[PDB]
Amino acid sequence: YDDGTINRERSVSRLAAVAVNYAKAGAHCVAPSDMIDGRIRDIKRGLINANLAHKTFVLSYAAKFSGNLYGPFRDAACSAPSNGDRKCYQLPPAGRGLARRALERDMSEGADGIIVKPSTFYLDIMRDASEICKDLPICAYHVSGE
Amino acid sequence: MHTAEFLETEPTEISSVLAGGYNHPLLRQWQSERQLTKNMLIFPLFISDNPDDFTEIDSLPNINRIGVNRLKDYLKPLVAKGLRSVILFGVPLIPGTKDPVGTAADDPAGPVIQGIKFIREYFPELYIICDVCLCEYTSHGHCGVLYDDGTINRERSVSRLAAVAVNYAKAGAHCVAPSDMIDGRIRDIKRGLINANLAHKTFVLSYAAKFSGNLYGPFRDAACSAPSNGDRKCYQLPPAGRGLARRALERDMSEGADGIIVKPSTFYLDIMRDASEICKDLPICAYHVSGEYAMLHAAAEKGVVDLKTIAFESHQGFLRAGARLIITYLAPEFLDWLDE
Amino acid sequence: MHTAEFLETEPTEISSVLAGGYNHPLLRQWQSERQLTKNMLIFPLFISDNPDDFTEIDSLPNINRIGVNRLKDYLKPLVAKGLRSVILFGVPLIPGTKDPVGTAADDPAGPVIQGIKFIREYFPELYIICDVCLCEYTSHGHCGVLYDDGTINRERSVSRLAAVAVNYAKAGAHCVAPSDMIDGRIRDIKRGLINANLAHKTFVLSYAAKFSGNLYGPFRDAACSAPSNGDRKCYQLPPAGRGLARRALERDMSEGADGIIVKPSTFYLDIMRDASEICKDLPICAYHVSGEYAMLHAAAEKGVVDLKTIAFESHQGFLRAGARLIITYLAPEFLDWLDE
Amino acid sequence: MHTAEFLETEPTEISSVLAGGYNHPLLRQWQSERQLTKNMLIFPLFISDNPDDFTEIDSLPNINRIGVNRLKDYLKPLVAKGLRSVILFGVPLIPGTKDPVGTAADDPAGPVIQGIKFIREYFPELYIICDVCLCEYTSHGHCGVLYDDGTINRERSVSRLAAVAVNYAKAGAHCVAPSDMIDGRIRDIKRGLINANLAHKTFVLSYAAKFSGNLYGPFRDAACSAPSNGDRKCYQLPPAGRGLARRALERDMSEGADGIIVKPSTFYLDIMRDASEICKDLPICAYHVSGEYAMLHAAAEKGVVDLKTIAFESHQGFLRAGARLIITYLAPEFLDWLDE
Ligand SMILES: *[C@H](CCC(=O)O)CC[C@H](*)CCC(=O)O
Ligand SMILES: *[C@H](CCC(=O)O)CC[C@H](*)CCC(=O)O
Ligand SMILES: *[C@H](CCC(=O)O)CC[C@H](*)CCC(=O)O
Ligand SMILES: *[C@H](CCC(=O)O)CC[C@H](*)CCC(=O)O
Ligand SMILES: [Zn+2]
Ligand SMILES: [Zn+2]
Ligand SMILES: [Zn+2]
Repeated sequence: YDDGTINRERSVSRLAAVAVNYAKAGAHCVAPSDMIDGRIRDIKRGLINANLAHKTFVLSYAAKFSGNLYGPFRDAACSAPSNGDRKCYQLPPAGRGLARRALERDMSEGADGIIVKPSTFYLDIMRDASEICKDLPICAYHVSGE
Repeated sequence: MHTAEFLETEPTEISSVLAGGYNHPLLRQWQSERQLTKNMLIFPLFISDNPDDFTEIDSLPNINRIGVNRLKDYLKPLVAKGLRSVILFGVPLIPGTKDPVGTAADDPAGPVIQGIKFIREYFPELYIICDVCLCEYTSHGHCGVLYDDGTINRERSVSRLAAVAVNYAKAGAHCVAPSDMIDGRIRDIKRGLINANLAHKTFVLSYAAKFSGNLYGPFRDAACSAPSNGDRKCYQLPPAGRGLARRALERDMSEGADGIIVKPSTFYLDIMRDASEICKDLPICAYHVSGEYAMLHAAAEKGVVDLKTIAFESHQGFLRAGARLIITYLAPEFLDWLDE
Repeated sequence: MHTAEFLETEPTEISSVLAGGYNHPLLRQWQSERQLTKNMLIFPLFISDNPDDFTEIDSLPNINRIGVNRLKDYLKPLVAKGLRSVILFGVPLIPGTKDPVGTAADDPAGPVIQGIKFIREYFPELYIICDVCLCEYTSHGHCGVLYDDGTINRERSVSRLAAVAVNYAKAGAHCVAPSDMIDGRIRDIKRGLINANLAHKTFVLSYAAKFSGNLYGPFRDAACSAPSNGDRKCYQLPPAGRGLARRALERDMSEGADGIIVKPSTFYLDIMRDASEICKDLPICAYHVSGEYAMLHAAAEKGVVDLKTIAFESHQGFLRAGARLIITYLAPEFLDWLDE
Repeated sequence: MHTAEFLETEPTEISSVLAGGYNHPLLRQWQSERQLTKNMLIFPLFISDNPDDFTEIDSLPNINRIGVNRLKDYLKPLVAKGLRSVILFGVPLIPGTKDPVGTAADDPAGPVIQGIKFIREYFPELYIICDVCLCEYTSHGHCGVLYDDGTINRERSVSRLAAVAVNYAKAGAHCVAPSDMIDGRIRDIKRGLINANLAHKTFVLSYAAKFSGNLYGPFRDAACSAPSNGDRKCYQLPPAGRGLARRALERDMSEGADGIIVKPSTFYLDIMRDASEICKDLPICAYHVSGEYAMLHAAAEKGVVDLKTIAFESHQGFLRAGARLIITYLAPEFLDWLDE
């Protein structure tokens, strides 16, 4: 938005296109790492409309936490925010209840698998995920900081 | 021209929308199942049998071997800043003291019982926890009494351990924390306290889920307790052993534990979560071990993380995972930090 | 003309769409709750009291009666290929050896204890499991000691069984697996190991859910253990007995089992699933029995199935159902197969 | 002398004692969660478009391709013996009939709809189930309509499938059983029946948990439906896919299934158990597939098992695992067997 806050609808519209476009290019799996509300639904609908949903694994970063452990990644992918931080979309580290809800949401919206990130420092969320998302593959992201 | 494609999407579902819950720093606080307070912190002390000792270990700030004449200067400002509890470890450095059955463990002239009397005298409001084990006191460095083949003698070990724990309580410890991981030791320590008319006064804080691993290096240097031959893999739990941890938690609660410790902490947060279910009616305590503590210092010096920042992240993680208490070498820092 | 009718349908619901999860062979691997590794495999050995024995049974490749001087040539390439564990069954063929109380079961000159010493000597890294029962050693062929009326004497049986199991452990077995299904035998074997100062060294792997049925034919031929009069229906569980299986699982865990075996396997996969809940904190082991093994060979020769293919399908099914270990006569094949 | 050692043991614990529950053959019946009755049995029929056909397949007794003028002689004694239900599969052998969209699937002159009318006329008490899929009717042998790249076209497939299922119901089938495993097909078939004013008359029995594997050989020979290019691994579930099975079960129930089929049976008994929880309010049906059926025959000819005996063991296992219905090629045998 002009105020520097995230535009949900515009964002998920853009994100869904990028994900379809990668699949169209030949990616087997898309892993949305944006943490923007409802993006998995729009990406799944996008793949369905593209006749690609039966070919494309959606691996959501459903439980993705804000924190101090992404330093080196940011250096390698040169993606640091210019103004401010990710605290209003990445989950707050103490936010267990929000993680649990984000896990239920992303599975409900079409995720075939889920990523918990960071890993070691969020092992309890992995355990929470292993219950909520028991019928789905869970993937741990050992982040650059870890 | 490659241009920015935007897909046509449907109206927002209310079920998708989480953002209203954490858009402001006060809400990110509100989202915690429990807040970090000063009285949750337990600080380990290593007492030397040299009363004038103040030896720094591995260049870490909050791991020193301290003798009793040095304890009052050291604790005064800590207690000043709201420190509520300590966990004592003994380091008898005098030669000929260690033997195969850990005789010095409950030596009334030993640093643990000397420290207990010092602290009950000079800091009567401090809550005293003593570690209960034999590894700091056996010549072989193992947590129990051994068979001739070097394996652990269960019955002989728990018999010895139960005496040490009663003897600390008799000396004035408020809490005993058996760290030996020897099968059934909590039952024998509880029965021991009951027979001593001390069970109604003594909190038993079991190290119920205590894992073998690579994270105890610095501790071993400070308490000089490394095993002499082999390792702890047949009594400390194997890191992949979730099922064994769950059973050890049910066991220790059944045998009388008033509280449980999960150790190490960060690397075993999922066991904390498992403990928060099995042991839901008991206090859970996280032990931020010396390896975890020095790992954060190492990372912060190399510029990978910010020490205060990752310290808060790690310690909030304990609370997120179910712990309501924390043993940590960073207690002096948090007694300042939680002020601001 | 009859033409192809197509109904008008609504847009796809996201909830309907599962296909994104298994459209590629790596994903069909990802979908497994656990993968098949070499160290999960346990291979049965039938040791003969004739030290030069190498007798093939029922024309099956991986059921031979083998004497001790023949064991090293036989195990060497198996261990070569990563075999980690064996389960010993004794077959005393010398006349006058069998009697009504199974005296030869723990004969130090018997093939089980001879095999244990051979293997601890020549293959010190192999994990040794011994079957614990009397059927291979009684003249009447029953798993326990009998009353004069031919029915099982519980107390006399478990007393005998507990000694055999301690005696195998004393000889060097790492694990005992009581297959007798006689009420309360695990309690008595555990107490026996405890009294022998061996319980901290010996894994008790109970055949807790062991069913009577039609699938043990070939085994009986190889271990020569068929009952002489009647059958096992009053101690082995009745195939329809789900409630009794569930109770036998709770019982054996309560009495000290460190692990449990469900047997047979394929035909009792639902009991494996039941076990994975009741015994969630313990290793579950599937026994692919001789009847199940020869059934697959029979089917594959008649062209109904592909042996390697249905072998992988059946053994993945064990893991799907909750097992993390497998006793199987197809272990030599999987030690090659899991390479490719 | 080696003598028979007996350990000293404690008095029997009541908790150990299970034997009082199954010491008599009537009690071993009592222990079943449900008994095997005739009306639980569903027998598959393969109808040929040659009305005088009676072709035996793979030398198995209860897999024949039968034409309609031969059906009354064949069903009469079966129905005589209490057969309550049949599941129809069509085998159009006339050339030029198969095409890429399965047009002949609902051909009113086709063997399924001819068989439905024959049976409603001549056996008005028989409960008729028809398999709903396109594999027996497509030139390419796949269960759905394909994209030019040979992959399944979901929307086109479920549109076609829903019509076939309505058309069978319109013809007089009491039940449709979609075996296609194509995402969301049950929703579209249910909506189709609703729009046809037939949903209150038609049981939808989904093959919800239907696995890819090695056990469909003989069926493929009898219904001549083998895929021409490749296999069914991207729509049939992968054998290790427990999580996908559980989700497919929840999905199909949510989309309108009145009952569910788990297939194959013996090799997927744990999924039956999973289904008995998820789908506890619905009938569960086990499909003893042609591969499983011929495997038992193969084993019984080689002398590994007794056919009647392992047949009862396997079919009781279905019921033990949660099934209250069974599709089985052994129905003619059980209609005699359950008499004695
Ligand atoms: C998530 C966003 C990361 C971030 O920089 O906020 C996608 C990549 C995560 C890996 C991070 C790492 O390896 O540190
Ligand atoms: C448990 C035994 C530790 C060991 O060295 O095995 C009691 C003390 C644990 C704290 C260890 C640490 O701070 O690293
Ligand atoms: C259990 C008793 C078997 C029996 O013959 O009753 C111990 C061995 C089981 C393996 C049986 C097999 O492989 O068929
Ligand atoms: C499901 C599809 C079977 C297949 O050939 O893929 C419908 C019929 C199942 C019965 C198969 C059998 O009896 O082997
Ligand atoms: Zn210790
Ligand atoms: Zn036996
Ligand atoms: Zn089909």
